[PDB]
Amino acid sequence: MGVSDPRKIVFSAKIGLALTIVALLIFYQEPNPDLSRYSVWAILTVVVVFEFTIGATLSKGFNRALGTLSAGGLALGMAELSTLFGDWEEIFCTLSIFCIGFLATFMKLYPSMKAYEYGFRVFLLTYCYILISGFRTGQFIEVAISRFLLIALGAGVSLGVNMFIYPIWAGEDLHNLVVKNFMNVATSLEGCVNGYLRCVYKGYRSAVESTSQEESLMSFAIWEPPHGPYKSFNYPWKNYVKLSGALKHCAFTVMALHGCILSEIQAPEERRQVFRQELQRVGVEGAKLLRELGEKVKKMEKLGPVDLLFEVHLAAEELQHKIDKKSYLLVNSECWKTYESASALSLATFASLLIEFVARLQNVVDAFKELSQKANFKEP
Amino acid sequence: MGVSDPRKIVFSAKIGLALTIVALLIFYQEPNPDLSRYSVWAILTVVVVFEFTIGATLSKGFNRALGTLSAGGLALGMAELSTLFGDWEEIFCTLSIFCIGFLATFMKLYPSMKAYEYGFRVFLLTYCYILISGFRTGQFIEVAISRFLLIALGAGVSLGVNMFIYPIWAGEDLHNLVVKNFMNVATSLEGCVNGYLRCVYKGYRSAVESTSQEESLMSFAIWEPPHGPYKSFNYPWKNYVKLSGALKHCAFTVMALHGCILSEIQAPEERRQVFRQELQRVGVEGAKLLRELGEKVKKMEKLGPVDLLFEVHLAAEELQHKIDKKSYLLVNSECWKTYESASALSLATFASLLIEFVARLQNVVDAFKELSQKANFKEP
Ligand SMILES: CCCCCCCCCCCCCCCCCC(=O)OC[C@H](COP(=O)(O)O)OC(=O)CCCCCCCCCCCCCCCCC
Ligand SMILES: CC(C)CCC[C@@H](C)[C@H]1CC[C@H]2[C@@H]3CC=C4C[C@@H](OC(=O)CCC(=O)O)CC[C@]4(C)[C@H]3CC[C@]12C
Ligand SMILES: CC(C)CCC[C@@H](C)[C@H]1CC[C@H]2[C@@H]3CC=C4C[C@@H](OC(=O)CCC(=O)O)CC[C@]4(C)[C@H]3CC[C@]12C
Ligand SMILES: CC(C)CCC[C@@H](C)[C@H]1CC[C@H]2[C@@H]3CC=C4C[C@@H](OC(=O)CCC(=O)O)CC[C@]4(C)[C@H]3CC[C@]12C
Ligand SMILES: CC(C)CCC[C@@H](C)[C@H]1CC[C@H]2[C@@H]3CC=C4C[C@@H](OC(=O)CCC(=O)O)CC[C@]4(C)[C@H]3CC[C@]12C
Ligand SMILES: CC(C)CCC[C@@H](C)[C@H]1CC[C@H]2[C@@H]3CC=C4C[C@@H](OC(=O)CCC(=O)O)CC[C@]4(C)[C@H]3CC[C@]12C
Ligand SMILES: CC(C)CCC[C@@H](C)[C@H]1CC[C@H]2[C@@H]3CC=C4C[C@@H](OC(=O)CCC(=O)O)CC[C@]4(C)[C@H]3CC[C@]12C
Repeated sequence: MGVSDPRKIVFSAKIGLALTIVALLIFYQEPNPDLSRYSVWAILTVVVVFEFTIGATLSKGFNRALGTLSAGGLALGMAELSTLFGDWEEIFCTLSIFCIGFLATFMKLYPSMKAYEYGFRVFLLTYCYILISGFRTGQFIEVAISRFLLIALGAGVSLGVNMFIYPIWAGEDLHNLVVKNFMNVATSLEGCVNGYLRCVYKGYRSAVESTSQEESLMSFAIWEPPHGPYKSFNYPWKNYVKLSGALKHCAFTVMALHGCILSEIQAPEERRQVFRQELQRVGVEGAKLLRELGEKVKKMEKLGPVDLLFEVHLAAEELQHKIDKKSYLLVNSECWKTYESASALSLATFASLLIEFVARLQNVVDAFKELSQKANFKEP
Repeated sequence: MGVSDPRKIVFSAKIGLALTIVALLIFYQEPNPDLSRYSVWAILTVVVVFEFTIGATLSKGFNRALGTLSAGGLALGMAELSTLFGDWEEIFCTLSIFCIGFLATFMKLYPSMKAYEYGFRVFLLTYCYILISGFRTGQFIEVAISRFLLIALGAGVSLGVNMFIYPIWAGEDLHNLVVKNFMNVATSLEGCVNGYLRCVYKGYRSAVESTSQEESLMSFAIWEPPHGPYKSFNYPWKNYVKLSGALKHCAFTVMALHGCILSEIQAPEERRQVFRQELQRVGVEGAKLLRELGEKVKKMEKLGPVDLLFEVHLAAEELQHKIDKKSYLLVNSECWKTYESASALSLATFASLLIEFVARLQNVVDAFKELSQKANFKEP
């Protein structure tokens, strides 16, 4: 609330500050009777132009400006091509409204068509207003010019109070998310083993749903200038996305491992207490490796001159040896109820899932090496 | 586009129709010079009051009306308690704007606080306008009354053109979604078995993400009157949600089964070709049962006087017998590389997952029976 995210306390304040500034400006002007009654547009612009991050603000401003200008020009021209049709100037002014409304509503229901929705809305609004009002090219331009000088003040105050007072970036957000994802999967892999051997959802149910957010953060960050520890005009951000994509593949195996614990068919504790010492070592080595990788990502450091996938591999090999030398406790070998014979293969399923998780750890290391190459990570 | 969802072609048209009607109305009035320049509010209301479904429209209208009235009253009173503070009437009018902006921004960043965001926005807008304009209780009420009679026309035309011209309901949407979810999981369970035995994502990746949509549809439907095949003042809709919740539990097992096919460690075809005939029967029986349940839900019919969980159970028992009489091909029993010994337990994992899926099918039947009881399904 007040400690989970300090940024939420600075953004709001910024907003308030902007509003105050606008008010002060309107108070500094002389007693103009037409500068005080059109002040609801500056307030609307001030509260509608703010965005959390710099890249999102920049993209929204660019798109909105282009769409507003295009729609305004086309809607001003299409209400002047309509006064020369002749005597068909009262069925056309009734068919056009219907067609424009239909097109505007149609363009909004399809997610694919989302960059051109705003322009269409602006065109619909402007065209309908000009026709129903009774205005003429000369009587509408004066109103536009009169009520656009209180829109540009709000737009430039909102744009001045965001890029120079505690700027908030998106690349840092992506970096923090990646770190928290390595740490969530490391914190869940231990809890699944402990939950199986004792007689774990927040880490595998946050990494798998964090693809759309990563894509949006990357899209926002591609609209930002060089700053701080990120010095370049083409900074590799898809190499950060690829690492999370690789980690999600392992998080799926952790998902299956947790789901094993929630089945109707379960094995007895006395049969699962034979592999406790073998499972614990893998469950600790995997988490250690994941935390080491997360920390290296956080500090922006290249991998050392020592192999990092040795201890987990040795632990997996030992587990495989123990399984091979104890397989008689998993299947019924005297026939070479069904529930009794099916409750013993759960251990085999769990061990196979753990081995699959261990084997899926090379792609993460490969992605990290590639990222460190393209981003110029400092030597250890 | 034009055939995937016919409703998308009727809604838009409705919108256009509403707009046309409004235009016609404004044209029917005499040449009023103040009834034509305030016509951008009726258009804004017309395009802002439309919703796809009836329940969503009703809920939004209720919430917006209450919040608008509350905020308008409080913002009219708080700009009249401010002219009696005395000589501290110019630092208070600067501190209040900042505080109000801070509070409005704070109330928006928290998803929990979402029913009271609109009222706060309205209060902020009204208070800031009254202060910066220079208005008095008597000079603002006249403007409000003048520009609210073109807002109520748009609101009642949008509300009249939606509830009586091709009404669209949400309960039908929930019903169709449930049916398509039973059919997606039935279409994926077959493709996972065929993909494993040959030498399947749309059905298990649509059911698991359809919980928020079901909750929203249920919330919207609780705001609708009796109609058609749904005749009651308290219609059980959470009993429809519970069935999908039960089916998702099995869809997770189908997820694991599909994920088995995408592992680095795979078994040889010659070893997996021994259980083909046993796996095919279960893969067909499960889909048949799921499709039977989906069809019964679609037609609103009670279950017959014959057990529906017999064939799948018999198939699972046969698979368990075959596994018990062929287990020597899964493990190395001569020690009572690691990859060779670990590539043979994949069959055991797949069979265990399939048996778990088969066992998780009683909860779905139980939920369907309960729903048919509370919803009064017709006898077969
Ligand atoms: C923001 C409204 C505050 C409360 C207003 C009191 C109720 C008045 C009744 C009349 C209805 C007018 C308010 C309806 C607003 C439309 C809702 C909406 O879709 O907006 C998105 C968005 C609301 O979406 P939401 O966040 O999901 O609630 O913002 C708005 O509410 C209105 C945004 C318009 C402000 C732009 C003004 C800047 C000057 C130049 C404008 C040129 C473009 C004009 C086209 C703007 C299209 C909106
Ligand atoms: C002609 C150029 C060289 C100088 C002037 C450019 C302006 C015409 C542009 C710059 C930023 C634009 C604004 C960018 C963002 C918005 C908010 C935008 O917000 C919405 O569209 C509603 C909310 C939403 O859609 O999310 C409404 C128009 C507006 C004020 C734009 C109006 C036109 C502005 C002032
Ligand atoms: C309705 C008929 C009779 C007249 C034509 C309707 C126009 C209002 C449409 C047609 C083309 C549209 C434009 C098509 C291309 C663009 C560029 C487009 O580029 C982007 O996508 C910006 C970057 C991004 O955000 O992805 C921004 C909006 C805009 C100007 C659109 C605004 C609305 C326009 C002018
Ligand atoms: C080449 C140019 C023409 C492109 C950019 C034009 C825009 C700046 C236009 C498009 C729509 C115009 C707006 C259209 C509708 C209105 C509302 C209109 O509202 C009223 O009805 C005033 C009277 C009242 O509300 O009582 C006042 C002007 C204004 C804000 C206009 C301001 C200028 C806008 C944003
Ligand atoms: C006093 C009672 C007995 C009769 C009059 C009630 C009206 C004051 C209510 C009924 C419906 C209300 C409208 C309901 C829906 C909207 C759309 C609403 O949309 C938005 O809030 C912007 C878009 C969004 O937030 O999604 C803006 C106010 C408005 C027009 C409301 C204005 C107040 C209205 C007309
Ligand atoms: C800022 C300070 C100095 C003055 C008080 C601010 C008000 C504008 C707040 C305080 C209580 C708020 C109200 C609290 C309770 C409700 C009922 C609330 O009920 C619902 O939740 C409707 C059903 C739903 O959609 O869930 C609808 C909005 C409203 C009137 C809120 C509108 C905004 C209010 C009046
Ligand atoms: C007990 C009552 C007072 C509760 C309901 C009051 C609402 C109907 C009020 C709240 C805010 C009011 C609006 C406040 C701001 C405006 C914009 C204002 O815009 C102008 O600045 C007109 C001149 C111009 O735009 O050039 C015109 C009146 C209007 C729509 C008001 C219409 C009536 C509203 C919606």
